[PDB]
Amino acid sequence: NFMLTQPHSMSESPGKTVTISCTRSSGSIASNYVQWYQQRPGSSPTTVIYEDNQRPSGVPDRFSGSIDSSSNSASLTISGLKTEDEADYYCQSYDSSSWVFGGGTKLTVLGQPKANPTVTLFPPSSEELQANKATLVCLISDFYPGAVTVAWKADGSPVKAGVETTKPSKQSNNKYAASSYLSLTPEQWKSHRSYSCQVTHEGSTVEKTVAPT
Amino acid sequence: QLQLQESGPGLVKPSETLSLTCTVSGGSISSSNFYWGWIRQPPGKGLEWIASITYSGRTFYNPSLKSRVAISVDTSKNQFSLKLSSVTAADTAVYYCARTFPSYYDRSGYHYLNYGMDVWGQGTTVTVSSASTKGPSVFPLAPSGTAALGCLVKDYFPEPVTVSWNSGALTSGVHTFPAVLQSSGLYSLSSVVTVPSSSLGTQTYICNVNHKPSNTKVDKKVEPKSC
Amino acid sequence: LCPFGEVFNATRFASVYAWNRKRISNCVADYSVLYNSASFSTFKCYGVSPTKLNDLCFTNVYADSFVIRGDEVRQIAPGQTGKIADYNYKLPDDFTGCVIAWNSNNLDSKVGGNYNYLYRLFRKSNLKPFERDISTEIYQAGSTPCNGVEGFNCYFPLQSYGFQPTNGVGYQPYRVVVLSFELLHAPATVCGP
Ligand SMILES: *[C@@H]1O[C@H](CO)[C@@H](O[C@@H]2O[C@H](CO)[C@@H](O)[C@H](O)[C@H]2NC(C)=O)[C@H](O)[C@H]1NC(C)=O
Repeated sequence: NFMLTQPHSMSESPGKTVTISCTRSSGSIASNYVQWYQQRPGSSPTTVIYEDNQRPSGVPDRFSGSIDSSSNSASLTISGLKTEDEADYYCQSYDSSSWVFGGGTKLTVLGQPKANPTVTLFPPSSEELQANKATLVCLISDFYPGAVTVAWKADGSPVKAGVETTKPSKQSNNKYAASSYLSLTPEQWKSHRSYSCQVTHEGSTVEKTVAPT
Repeated sequence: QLQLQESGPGLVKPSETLSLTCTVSGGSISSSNFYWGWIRQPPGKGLEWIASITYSGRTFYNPSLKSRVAISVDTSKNQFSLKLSSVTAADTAVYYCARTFPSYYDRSGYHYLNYGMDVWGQGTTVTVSSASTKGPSVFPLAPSGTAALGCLVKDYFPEPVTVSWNSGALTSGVHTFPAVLQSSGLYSLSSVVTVPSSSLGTQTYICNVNHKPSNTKVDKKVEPKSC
Repeated sequence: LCPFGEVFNATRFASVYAWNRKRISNCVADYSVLYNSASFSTFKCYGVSPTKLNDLCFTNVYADSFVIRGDEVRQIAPGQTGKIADYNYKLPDDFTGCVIAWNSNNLDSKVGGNYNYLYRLFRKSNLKPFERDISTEIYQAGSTPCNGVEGFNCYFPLQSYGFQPTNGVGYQPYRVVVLSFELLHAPATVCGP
């Protein structure tokens, strides 16, 4: 069947207007109703536009939909952009053969202030050590923009093995979180004076240190 | 007031059949005005429609999946179901159930039906794997104005796990972090609650960890450190 | 002939919270006077095609009528939600019938605003299908009692549309007729020609 082509990524400032297009590769965009679905990360999609221009109840009136036969595209206009509008947006239509989804547009809302990460570091629990395991847990939250680097130290030496670190992910509040886990044998935990989790964000380093009881 | 709730096995082996169920509340699956469908989303990818049905029995299918799909309704359980035969790694996805906008005729007698989703479910995560479920091991993360305390949920498969605190009574200051995918292919995550330091003598803090694919439920009391 | 002219061409229309119902029975229904008209802004039929109605028989037809604003007409549909569907006029999920609307700006807007048309803004629960609520009790929005007067978190439950002829179309008045086509285990009394 036909393709619906959307821009992969768009950025705009709060209070401004952004328009996302959805171009139908063959047959008239007006031949079949177009829907728009909003999806925040980790959440179900929600319907924001149906039948080209109708808004479900509970959808803010600064979401509008339209059809441009000239470019053969549907459009979603978000006026008065709020930080809450950061999401993936999918258009969708159909014909007698099948449904067709657009590939999705990731919308970023510009102007968010720089925020340094908060770092919480937990040593191994006595219960985990009783199970002959030792996990150090480095929890990184409330940072913007959404990139960090994590370095672990044993005493003052670099740790080169046993580290697993997540990709940053957008929180409820539009800032980012990440976690880093260091796996040690009980002997490695007990045989150093301390371990450190060092988080670098926009050239500034935040460090926490833990030590055996 | 319609609510849709997916249920699935978490895991399926390659070449086996995936079976999912959607339980409807706040509406009847026997209604003649609606279609009920399945949409899926592979990890980090877009949406794909699978099939839709209405109680009268009229069914619509994604032609690329059609030969592997069955979809059916069970009115006495207020459910509809998906069967996908001979699964492969390509079938690893979040599967959503959804109710369409209602069918209607326009003034000229044209019929519009099964054209878009109105109400979406919660999603059920399906991972195609050779391995069986592995339930989590839960460890307390003891606290030393505010204190951070938490639960470490280690070495489970597949996703997801959910964490509540004090059986859902504590929601303020709760942060459940996205899981790490270990080199082993197991997941671990942590859930941390930020609470007043003055509460730590007297307030009890318990994390409630659910891993539906292993039918694991674990409550772990998190107690302050005393050096 | 069924009196669809008295419904559609009534000089006065009800507020949606106090929506009117006319029962139509024991009569011959020419629906072509509706489906051949290009005057309607919305014409959507559930569970029946209008181009088949002249060939069909029903036990009863009900004609419900009221005024709402343009961007609320989409709420008069099975499965919809919002202030109108939830608190004013609710179609059943299983509805069989037609929803017919047209712009009434020329009749129902006034320079300075027409405030005669009301809707219910607040209610403790949603309406059941085809339920009508014309009560004017003070609505308790907070935790303090109202003692039957407006005040702190205590609101009169009805609000006026205030239709001015200069409003955007979404805020202009639309007259709506809902035709319900009922099949009971009983003789048909409303047939097409
Ligand atoms: C309400 O009144 C209008 C206008 O008088 C009616 O419209 C006419 O209907 C006949 C069909 O029976 C047409 O042939 C005429 O051309 C129409 N006249 C105009 C000015 O449009 C309308 O039918 C009435 N509505 C109902 C339900 O009876």
